[PDB]
Amino acid sequence: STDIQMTQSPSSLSASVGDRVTITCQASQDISNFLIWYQQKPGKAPKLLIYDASNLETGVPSRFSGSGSGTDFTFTISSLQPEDIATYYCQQYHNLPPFTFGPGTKLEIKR
Amino acid sequence: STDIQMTQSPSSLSASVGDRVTITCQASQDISNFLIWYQQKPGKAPKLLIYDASNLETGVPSRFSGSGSGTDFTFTISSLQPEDIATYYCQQYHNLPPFTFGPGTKLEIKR
Ligand SMILES: [Zn+2]
Ligand SMILES: [Zn+2]
Ligand SMILES: [Zn+2]
Ligand SMILES: [Zn+2]
Ligand SMILES: [Zn+2]
Ligand SMILES: [Zn+2]
Repeated sequence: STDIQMTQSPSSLSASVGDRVTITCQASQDISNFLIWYQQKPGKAPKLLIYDASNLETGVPSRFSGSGSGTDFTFTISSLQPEDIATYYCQQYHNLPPFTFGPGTKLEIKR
Repeated sequence: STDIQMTQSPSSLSASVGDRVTITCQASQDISNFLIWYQQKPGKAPKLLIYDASNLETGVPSRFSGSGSGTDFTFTISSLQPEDIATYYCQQYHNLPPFTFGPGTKLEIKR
């Protein structure tokens, strides 16, 4: 398919350390499991956490996970840590460029 | 290949309006022409400018161009404009995830 739109919700949220947080990402058309999740902090490139929708990238903490296939996807942090403050993006790569990005979800955590 | 490292230079730069600006990207292994260039504005998702190394995305200003194939790539702004302030990333997609990002080039204008 072409002209695929990616959406994310919430656009921003605040939580507390130890909380379980789940954010969502939707593709306007089916993209199977070709969905990546990034974590981006200030002054750094997006960091790969999840690929193929649910595959945890090597080295990434196990408190991160993803699920979904088709159009609806989720990303979960099982127990928040202060360093998890970041913007989280989803990206589809079902076929060819563009590998459309979601608008991102900005997570804050109380200190 | 696997475990491909992407590098970028400069990591940041300041230039003047009208300047011709060239930034570079390297792949630790042969990625052919599977190389994308993004422009990321503060708080926003990365915007596609160039794909397949040298193909200018529809709507993207002509002052942007990309070249290179294999392991070295260049992104050029023929005439720097005030609206070009952003961080620029390259991304490889030669085969499977990770679609490795370069660490980015932060561009600012000296006015
Ligand atoms: Zn398609
Ligand atoms: Zn791997
Ligand atoms: Zn390979
Ligand atoms: Zn090859
Ligand atoms: Zn080659
Ligand atoms: Zn080289």
